[PDB]
Amino acid sequence: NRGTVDFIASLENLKEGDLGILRKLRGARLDEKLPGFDLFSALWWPLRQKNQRAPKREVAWLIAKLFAEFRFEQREGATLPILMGGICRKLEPKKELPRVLARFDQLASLDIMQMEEPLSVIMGILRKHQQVCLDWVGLTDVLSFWEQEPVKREWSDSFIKAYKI
Amino acid sequence: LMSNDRYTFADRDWYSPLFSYLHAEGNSRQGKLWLVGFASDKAKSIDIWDKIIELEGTDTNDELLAQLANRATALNAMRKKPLRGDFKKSVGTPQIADIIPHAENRIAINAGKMTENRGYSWQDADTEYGELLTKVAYSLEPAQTVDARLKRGNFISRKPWPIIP
Amino acid sequence: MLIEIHMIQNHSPANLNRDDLGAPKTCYFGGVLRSRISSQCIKRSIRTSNDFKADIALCGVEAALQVAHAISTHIARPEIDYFVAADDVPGEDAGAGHIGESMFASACFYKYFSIDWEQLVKNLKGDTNLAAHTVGAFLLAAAKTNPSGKQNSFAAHNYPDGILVEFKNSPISYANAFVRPVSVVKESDLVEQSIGQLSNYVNDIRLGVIGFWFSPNNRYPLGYKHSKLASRNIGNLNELVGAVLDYIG
Amino acid sequence: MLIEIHMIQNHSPANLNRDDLGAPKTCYFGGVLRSRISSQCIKRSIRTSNDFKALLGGVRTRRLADLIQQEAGETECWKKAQEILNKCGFKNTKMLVFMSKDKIKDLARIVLDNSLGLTEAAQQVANVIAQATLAPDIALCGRMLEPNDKDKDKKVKWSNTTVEAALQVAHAISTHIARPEIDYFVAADDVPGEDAGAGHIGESMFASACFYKYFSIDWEQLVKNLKGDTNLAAHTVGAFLLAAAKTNPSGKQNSFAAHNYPDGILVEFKNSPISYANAFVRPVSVVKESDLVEQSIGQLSNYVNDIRLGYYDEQSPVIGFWFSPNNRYPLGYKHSKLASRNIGNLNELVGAVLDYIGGFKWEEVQKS
Amino acid sequence: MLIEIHMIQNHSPANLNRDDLGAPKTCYFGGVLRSRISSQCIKRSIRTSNDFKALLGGVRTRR
Amino acid sequence: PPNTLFLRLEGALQSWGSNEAKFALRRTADAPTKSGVLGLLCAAMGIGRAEAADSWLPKLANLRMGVRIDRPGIRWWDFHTVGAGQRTRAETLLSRREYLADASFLVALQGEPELVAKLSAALAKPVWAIYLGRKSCPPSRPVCEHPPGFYNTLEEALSAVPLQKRWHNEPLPQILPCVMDWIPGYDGEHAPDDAEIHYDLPVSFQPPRHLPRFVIRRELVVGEDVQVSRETGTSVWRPKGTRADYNNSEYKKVRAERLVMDHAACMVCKAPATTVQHVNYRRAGGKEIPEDLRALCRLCADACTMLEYGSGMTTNRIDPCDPIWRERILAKRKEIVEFRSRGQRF
DNA sequence: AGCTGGT
DNA sequence: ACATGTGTGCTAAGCGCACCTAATTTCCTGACGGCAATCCTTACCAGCT
Ligand SMILES: [Mg+2]
Repeated sequence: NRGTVDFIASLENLKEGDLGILRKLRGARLDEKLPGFDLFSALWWPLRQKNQRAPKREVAWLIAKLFAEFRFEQREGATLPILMGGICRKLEPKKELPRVLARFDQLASLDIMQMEEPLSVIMGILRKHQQVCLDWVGLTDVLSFWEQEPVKREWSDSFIKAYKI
Repeated sequence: LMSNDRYTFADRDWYSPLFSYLHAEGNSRQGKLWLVGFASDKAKSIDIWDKIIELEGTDTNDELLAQLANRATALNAMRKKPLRGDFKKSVGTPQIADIIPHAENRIAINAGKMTENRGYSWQDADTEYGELLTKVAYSLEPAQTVDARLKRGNFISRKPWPIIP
Repeated sequence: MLIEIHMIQNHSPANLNRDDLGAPKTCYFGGVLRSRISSQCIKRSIRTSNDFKADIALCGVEAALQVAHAISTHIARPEIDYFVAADDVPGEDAGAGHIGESMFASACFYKYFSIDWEQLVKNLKGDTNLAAHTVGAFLLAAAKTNPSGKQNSFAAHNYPDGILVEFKNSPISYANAFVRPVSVVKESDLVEQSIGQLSNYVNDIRLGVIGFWFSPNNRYPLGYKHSKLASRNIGNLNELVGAVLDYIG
Repeated sequence: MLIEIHMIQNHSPANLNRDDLGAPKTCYFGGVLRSRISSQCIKRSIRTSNDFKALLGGVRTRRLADLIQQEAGETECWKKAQEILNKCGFKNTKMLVFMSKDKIKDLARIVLDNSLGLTEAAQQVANVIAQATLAPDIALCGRMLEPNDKDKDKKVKWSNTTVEAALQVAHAISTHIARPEIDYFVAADDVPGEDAGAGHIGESMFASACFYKYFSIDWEQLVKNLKGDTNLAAHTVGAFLLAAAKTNPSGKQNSFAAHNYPDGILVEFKNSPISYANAFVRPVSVVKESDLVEQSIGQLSNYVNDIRLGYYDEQSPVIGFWFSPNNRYPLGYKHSKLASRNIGNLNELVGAVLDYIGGFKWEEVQKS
Repeated sequence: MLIEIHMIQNHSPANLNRDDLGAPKTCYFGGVLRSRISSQCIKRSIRTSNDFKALLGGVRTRR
Repeated sequence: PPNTLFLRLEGALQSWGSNEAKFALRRTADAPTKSGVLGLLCAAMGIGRAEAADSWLPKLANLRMGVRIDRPGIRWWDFHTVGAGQRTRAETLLSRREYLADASFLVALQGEPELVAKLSAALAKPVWAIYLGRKSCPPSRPVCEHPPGFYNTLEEALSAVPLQKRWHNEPLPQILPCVMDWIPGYDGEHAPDDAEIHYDLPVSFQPPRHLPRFVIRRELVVGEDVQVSRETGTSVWRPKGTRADYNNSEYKKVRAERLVMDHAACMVCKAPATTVQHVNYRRAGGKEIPEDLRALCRLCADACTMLEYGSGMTTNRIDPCDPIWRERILAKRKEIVEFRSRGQRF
C-alpha cells in the first residue's frame, strides 16, 4: 500500500517529547489527555487527503503507542512471525519453548484493542533478544485486516515456515 | 454397521478374500475377476455387494498380499487413535470414521491395479486421504494459532499402518 | 404456492445429534466440514410432544414435509469433555467413576421446509381451512422446542433469532449463501453476519413473490437500506401466523 | 410445571474446573472462546453444600460391602457380602451404584447377615438396590443401573431402574472472550541446599470471567419421581435455591478463594424454558463507564425485552425476579420495566417461588 | 465457626510477585487488567513470619 | 427445435441409489441414475405411485441421455436409528445411509422438442415437492437453469452450457467426466469392452422392478466447448458505511442551513458558531437531511471529537441534546481551554 | 386350550 | 475527521544530534479410579388365559 508507508515515515519523524507523551498514554484511550489527541490528529488527518487508502484509526493509535514504547526501525522482511520462531529455535524444547510459544499464540485470538499488553510482552522478549528491525508497514497492514482468518493463518504458517528452517 | 471397539465401518471388503484365492486355488491367472461378499452374523443378513476386479496374473508377493488380506484391522487401529492420550478403548476420532468410506471408494476403483502391485502400493494409496483429512483437521482445530496448525499437520500424517497377520 | 421456512438457529454449547461413537454429526458443504443434526431427529422432535400437538397428515398418501439437514453457516467445531464420577465413600484411594470422555459442539444452523398447494389441500384431514390452520401452527411450531439430546447435563434450549417464510413456489434451498462458511468480524454478531450473508444472497437470484420476514422487535433487518430486501420487516408471535392464514385462506 | 433459575456471577481469578491437562474448560459459543464450568461440578458442589445436609441422602459407591462391614461390630460379613454382590450383576470392587444411604445401610445389613440363602439373598439385595428411590438427590440428578449379563445367575432378575433427572444444569458460559491466564508457581524446599532452587516447578491455569450460570427445575418431574408428597419437593427447591446462591464449586479454592456471590437471579415461571446465551452472542466489551456486571446485565435486559415483546408469551407472563440488594444493580436502566417483583433478599424469593408452587411457607416446610 | 479476614492494603511501587519473564502477576478481573499477588505468596509469608515461630513444625521438603 | 433441457442438480446433500442396497446398508452411485432423475420428472408433473409406470416411463424410455460432473462430491455416511415400536417393543432398529455431499450435476435429455417443450414448463412452476432424489435432500440451485437449445450431438449439448463458479479463488475440475448411454449406430452393434452395466431402468414403479442398461464413459476437458461463467454476487457482507466526504456539491450549501437556523450561534455553550457536527451516522453523508446535523462552535465540536475518537468509533453519535453526555463534554472543553497549543496546529 | 414371554 | 462563519487589518525566513549497552545455575510430581445393555433363537414350554 502507498498510504501506510507515509504514516510509518511520519511516525519515524516524531521527536522525543511527542513520543514521550505517547509513551505515557499506554493502556489509555486518546481522550483523557488533550496533547495526545492533538498529536494523533496531526499524525492521522493529513494522510487521508493525499492517498485514498489509510489504515484503521484504532490500529494507527495502537501502533503509534507501541512504536513510541519500543522504537524499532522500519525494514522490509522482518514481520513478527519470522523473528518470532527464529527466536523459538534458540530455545530448549522441553520447558521454555511451550512458554514462549503460548505467549505468541495468545495474539491469534484477540481483538485489536486488547492486544496492547500481549504485543507488549512479545516485543519485550524481542527487545531482550536485541531485535532492531520490525516491518511496521507489514505489521500494520496485517493488523488492519486482522479480523479475516486467511491472514491469521498465513501469519501462523509463516511462523511454522520460519520454525522448520 | 456398528463401529465397535475392534471394527470400523469402511466399505465393501474386496480386500479380505485374497490370500486363499491367489495362493491356493486358481492363483494368478488371466481373465476378469469377480468378488461377492455376503456378510452375516449368526442369523442376520446385513448386506450384499459385488466387485469386478482386474487381474492378468503377473505373479504375486506373499507378504504385501498378506497385508492386503486384512485392511480392516489397520483401518480400525487408525480410527481408534484419540486426539491425545493413551487409553485403550476410547472411541478416538469419530470424524475419521466418517471420511473412511469415501477414501475407500476412491482407492478401490482400480482395486486390481492396487492388487497386482505395478505402480499402486500401500504407501501411495494413502496419498488420497490427505485432502479429507486436511478439512477434517480444519474442523477439529478451529484456531489460527501456531499450536493448532502443528496439531493439524500431525493429524495429516495419520495413515493406516500395515499388519503382518 | 409453496412454504419455505428458512430458519436460522444459534445453539449454546451442547451436543444434540450423536453418531455411533458419540460425536456431533457432520456434513460436507462448501469445501469444509460443518456440524449437522439429522433431518430425522428434528422431524421426530417436531412430533412426539404435545406442545406441537395443539397433526397426523403431515408426518405420517405418505407424509407432507421436506426437512433438510441442519447445515451450519460456519465450520464445525467439535469439542471434547472429561468427567469423573466421584466415590463419595472414603476408600484407601480417591476417584472411582467411568472417567470417560464426552463431546459437544455449538453451531448456528439453517434448514428449509416445503409444503405445496395440493400437498396441503389433499392433506385435508377433515377441513379445507385446515390447510391453513396446520400451516399456521407450523410456521412457529418449527421454532417451538429444540429437539432433545444430553439436555440433563448440557442444558440448551436457545430459541431461534431470524426466521424467513417465503411463498415462492420454486423449491430452492438458500444453502448456496453458506458456500463460504461465515467468519466473524468484531463489529457484528455471528448470527448477524449469517443474516447478512442470507440477505446478500436474497438480493441475488431475483435478477435471474415477496419476502415475509420475522425479526423479534426487528433487531435484525434484512439489509441496511431503505430498499428492504424483504419489505416486510415485522413480526410478533401469531401475527405472522394469521398473516399466513389470510395469505393462504 | 417447571422453574428456571438464572445467574450472572463474576468470579475472582480462579480455577474451579479443569480437564485432564489442567486447563479451565472452554467452549466455542458464537464463534469465539468462552470460559466454561462443567454442569456436573456445579451439581456436585450443590449436592455437598452445607445446607443440603438435611436432604443429602444419596450415595454413589462401589464399596457397598465396606458399607455393610462398617455397621457390624463382631459379625464379619465381607466375603459373603462380596460374593452376593458379585452374583448380583456387578462383576469384580464393582462399578458405581447409586442409592439412598441410611436405607441401604440398615436394611441391607438385616437382609445380608441372615444365613437363609445365597442366590435369593443376592436377588433381594438387588431388589433393595432397585427400590432405593426414597432420596431427592437421586430424584434431581437421576440414576440408571446396568449390571452385567455374564457374571450373574440366570435366576437373578432386575426391575426397571428408570429414574429421570429433575434438573438440567447448564454449563456456565462466560459473557465475553475467554482470556485463559497462565499461572507460574514454584514449590519451596523447606530445608536449604546448594542449588537454592524449587522442589517442584509446576503449571496451573486460571481464568477470571463473568459466568452466565443457568439451572432449571422440573418440579412436575421432581414430584413424579419423589412420589405423591410435595413437602419434600418444596424443601428441596428451597434447599437448592439457598445452596446455589450460597455455595461455590470446590475446585482450587484453597489456592484461589473465589467465594464471590451471584450478582443476578432471574426466576421465570413458564412451560417453555430459555437460556440467555443469545443475550451474549455479541461478546460483552466493557466501556469506560459502568462495569462488566452492568454491561452483561444490560445485554441480558435487552434480550429479555425482545423476548418479552418479540417472543412474548402473555398467555403465561414472566414472574421475573431479581436479587438486587437494596436496588444496587437495577435491570431496566433504559426501558425494561418488566421486573414485576424486584426484591433484595434471598429467603423472600425462595418463599415467593414456593408460594407460586402452592400453599407453602419457608419455615414450615424446612422440617422434612 | 468460620473466621474470615478481609484486608484493604495500599502498597507502594513494588514487584511482590512475578512470572518467569519478570512481569508482575496480572489478572483480567472485570474485563480490565489488574495486578495480582498469588495466594501461595501470602500463605508462605504467613508461615515464614515473625510471630509464627512458636507455631512452626512443618517441612515440605525433598531432603 | 430446442431438443434438450439441462437439469441442474445441486444441494448440500443428494443421493441416487445404487443396486447394492436391500438390507440396512443403503448406498448410492456416483451419477444421477435414469430413475433418479425420472422420479424428479414424475414429481415435477405432480403424479406418482403406479401412474408413472404407464405412459410416463415408456414415454421417454426410447430416448438417450447424458450426464456431466461439475464437481465430484464425496461420499458421506449418516447414522440412522429407526425406533421400530418406539417414538413392537423398544428394540431399536439400525441402519446406515450413503450421502453424496456438495456435488453438482448436469443431465441431458435429447431427441425432440415437443416433450422438452412440455418439460420446460415443469421444473419451476409445477411441483410435488421436488428434491434431489432423496426426500430429505434439498436442491440448492434453481433446477430450471441452463435454458434449452439445439445442439445435435450428445457432447455438443453436454459441453455447450456455461460452467459456474462460486467464489473467485476456487479449484475447478479441468476434466469433466461424462456418463452417456449406448447409441446403436447400426443394427447388430455390440457394446465396447469398457461399458459397465447400470441397472437404472424401471418398467414398473411400485414395487420397484427394474431393467439394466449400458453406460459408456466419456471425457470432457474445459476450453474447447465448455468454459467458466461470470460469478459476481459478493458473498461478503461487512456492513456498509460511507466516510470522508468534504464536499461534492451538497455540503457547502447544507452547512449554512443549521448555521442560521440556530441564528449563527452554538447550542450547548451558546456563542458564535463556525462548523457543523453530524449525529445519527446511519449514513456519513453524501445527501444529508437537515434534521440530523448540529451547527456547533469550535471548542465543543473539538470536545465532540474528543469523545468520539476515544472509545468506540461505531455508528451511534453524541447528540448534545439529551443531558447525559454533558459533564464529559464540558470537562473536555475545560482541558481544551487549558491545554490547546494553537501554534502547534489545531 | 392356545399363547406368549421367557430360557 | 484544516479549509468556507473576513468581520478596518492577522508577516516569516533560516534552523531539528551523534554512541557504548542486555547476565545466568537449577529447580520441573508422584497414584488411583477408566460402565454396564442393546439393537436374530441351540426355541419349545409351562403359567395360565
Ligand atoms: Mg459549543
